[PDB]
Amino acid sequence: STIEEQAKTFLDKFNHEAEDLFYQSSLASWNYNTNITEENVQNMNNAGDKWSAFLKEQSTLAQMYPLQEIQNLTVKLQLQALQQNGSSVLSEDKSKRLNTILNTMSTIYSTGKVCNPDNPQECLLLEPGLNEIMANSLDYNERLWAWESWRSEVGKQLRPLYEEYVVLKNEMARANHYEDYGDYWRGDYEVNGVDGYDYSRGQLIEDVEHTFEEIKPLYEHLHAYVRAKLMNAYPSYISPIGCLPAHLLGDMWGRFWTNLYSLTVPFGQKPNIDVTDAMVDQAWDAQRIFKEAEKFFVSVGLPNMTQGFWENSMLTDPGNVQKAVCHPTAWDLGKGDFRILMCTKVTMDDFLTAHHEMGHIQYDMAYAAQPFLLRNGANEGFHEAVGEIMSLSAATPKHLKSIGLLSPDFQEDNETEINFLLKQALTIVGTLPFTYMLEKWRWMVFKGEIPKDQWMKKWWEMKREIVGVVEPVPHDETYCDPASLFHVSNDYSFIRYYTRTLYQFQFQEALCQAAKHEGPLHKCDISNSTEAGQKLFNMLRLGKSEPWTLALENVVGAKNMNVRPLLNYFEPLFTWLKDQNKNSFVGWSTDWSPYAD
Amino acid sequence: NVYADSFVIRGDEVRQIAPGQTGNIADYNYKLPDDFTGCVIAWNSNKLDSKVSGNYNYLYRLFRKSNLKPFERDISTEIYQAGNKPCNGVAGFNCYFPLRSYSFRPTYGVGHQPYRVVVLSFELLHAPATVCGPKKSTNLVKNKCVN
Ligand SMILES: *[C@@H]1O[C@H](CO)[C@@H](O[C@@H]2O[C@H](CO)[C@@H](O)[C@H](O)[C@H]2NC(C)=O)[C@H](O)[C@H]1NC(C)=O
Ligand SMILES: *[C@@H]1O[C@H](CO)[C@@H](O)[C@H](O)[C@H]1NC(C)=O
Ligand SMILES: *[C@@H]1O[C@H](CO)[C@@H](O)[C@H](O)[C@H]1NC(C)=O
Ligand SMILES: *[C@@H]1O[C@H](CO)[C@@H](O)[C@H](O)[C@H]1NC(C)=O
Repeated sequence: STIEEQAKTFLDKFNHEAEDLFYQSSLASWNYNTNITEENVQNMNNAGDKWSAFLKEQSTLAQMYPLQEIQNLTVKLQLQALQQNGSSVLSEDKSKRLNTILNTMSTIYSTGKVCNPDNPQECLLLEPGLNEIMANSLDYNERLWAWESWRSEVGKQLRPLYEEYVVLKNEMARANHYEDYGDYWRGDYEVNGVDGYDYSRGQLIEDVEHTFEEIKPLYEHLHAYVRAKLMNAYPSYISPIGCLPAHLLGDMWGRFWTNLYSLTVPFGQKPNIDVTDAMVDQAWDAQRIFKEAEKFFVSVGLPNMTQGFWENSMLTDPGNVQKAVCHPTAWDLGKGDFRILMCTKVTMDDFLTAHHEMGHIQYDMAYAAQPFLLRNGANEGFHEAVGEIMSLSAATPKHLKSIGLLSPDFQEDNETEINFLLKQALTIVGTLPFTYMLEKWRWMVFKGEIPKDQWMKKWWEMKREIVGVVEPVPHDETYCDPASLFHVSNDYSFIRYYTRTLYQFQFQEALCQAAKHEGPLHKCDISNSTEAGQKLFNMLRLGKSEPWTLALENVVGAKNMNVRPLLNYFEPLFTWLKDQNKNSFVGWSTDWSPYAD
Repeated sequence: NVYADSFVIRGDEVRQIAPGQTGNIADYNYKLPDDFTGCVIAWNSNKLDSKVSGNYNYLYRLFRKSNLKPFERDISTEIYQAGNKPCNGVAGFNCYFPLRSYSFRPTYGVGHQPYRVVVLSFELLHAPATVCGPKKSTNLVKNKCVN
């Protein structure tokens, strides 16, 4: 007579019928990803249509009774993650219009191509055509040429499609009772019902600002050191009180600053030593890399890896008889099948990303006892966050000595660590204010406190003050720039690649201090250390049947994000950079467009 | 008496058949009591009982009203009733089907490979024992005082 009873039976059949169909879809897509045939394409599409029609039927069955009479939250979380409908309650014309907008926005960006200055024969697509001239070159003029040629082409044509996109997505969002579709994007962080662990969708946003406000000065003590080191690089285009021109960061639209390292290397004849040639010299192989990667997880004391993983995975390209996709991916097929897809060469970087993907594999092994609806990370950012820390442990020099890949007589001093911290800080630091800025822009545009006649102004109205970047060529309302980025057009949320960073620098703070390390956090590792693996595996085994804040308190004993260990990870860089920036000015003036030059 | 019961289960469920255990199999499929009289035997059979297109031969009951009395076969597969309403054969919602199938494939992990299980439940009766053990010996000598 109750309500929880029928929900229990419905879930008990739904899990059994969902894991089977998901195995059908996953094995189809894996067999396509190994071997490119159109037969695999049409079988994969039939599998996806079967699996999507099943989810459609169960979801439209599920809404006959509300969530409100479930007091065993394991069931209510499942029916809450099930019962949303979306475009099924929307009408027949608007869904086709929306899918047409999505297909057109994806195909203009993905298959787009801009030509030279008068040649049809040598025209540049995005990857790897347009990217190399902005990736490693020195002429200011052709970098400005490409930087204008991409956006002036693509964004102006994506602009009215984006207007139709936002006006339909807002009505769709209010059709699912999340006013401001950004609130629908924040709903995955919503935690309710568990007292002392509660959350809100409105409580999130200011927390991002209240985590940004301590990151600020270090960044400028980075940024001036960047900017003054572009004095000897581009010796006309520097305002020592000013922002940065956005086609000089050694790449595309301002996300990763690695390519400046060859210019901004502090110490000349003291190299950051890569050990790829060491594996080359004393007779290695691709298999030995993943054997040692398993040997790392023995050293922390975790479960080992199944024989069915070593049987049918792919850790070597097939030469040339077949054509194979090698984008390195950790594939959980479901039903106790885990594989790793990679075209590994003898490289230290493949060693590092082998650990980075094997961390994903261990995370998939850990929660394989949950209902099928609850098998993921506890929030969206945990999975890559737990994937990252094995690379930070494996890049350590003493870890390379203990595995025979570094001669155990070798010494390490401060200039090596400063070079290493700089080549890490070009990766980690630079992504955060840009990610915050772009997510803030899209949140505001979805909020509708910025109408259509300020968009391409307000972007730069943030881009000078928060990121420290001035555009080099004037933009009007013909354009649309936030659409020159891949995750914008493909309708991907961008927030997670911020929060990931904060999460990872809690985890190395909490695990690796428990293994009783001496000295800084940047020389820390979990090796021959069982309590670290126990403290980790008590979090990885949970799943997402709990609030993510409880899963965070399981490790660190806090409920929030603290950038302060990010301070502690970057200490010697900062305390040497202060004596660097003793002969400059820090910060930026914001006037300085180089057409008021 | 000898009773040889037999079936094939998943790998991970092989611990649900013992004195005491409960769950899916012991409650709805094969009840073994907590003080039974025999031994339980199993061995892994994934190389034989599966093939690359799957194998949907082995079935199991996933729905019942109550538990089983120990050693009680049931085969009746009429449509289950969950809600409070008539069913009269017709279904779709709160009338589900109590028999599910298996999907063994030879790419799976150990926790899903089909294990073969045989149950030997044996005891005496006051009838003469039609099942003894082994005897043994060595050789036969002659012309010697022996036991
Ligand atoms: C890519 O895979 C497909 C199927 O896995 C291969 O195509 C056929 O596979 C069947 C097996 O069911 C073989 O009997 C046929 O001989 C295969 N076709 C051909 C033309 O050989 C296909 O061979 C694979 N690609 C390559 C390059 O081997
Ligand atoms: C309901 O909660 C109890 C403990 O709170 C747990 O034993 C049980 O497994 C839960 N129900 C389901 C279907 O998981
Ligand atoms: C795991 O595998 C390693 C070899 O890679 C071995 O040394 C270790 O004993 C194994 N541990 C377990 C529990 O299997
Ligand atoms: C590097 O370490 C040596 C050894 O203590 C020290 O003398 C030197 O000043 C250090 N250099 C820097 C730049 O910190």
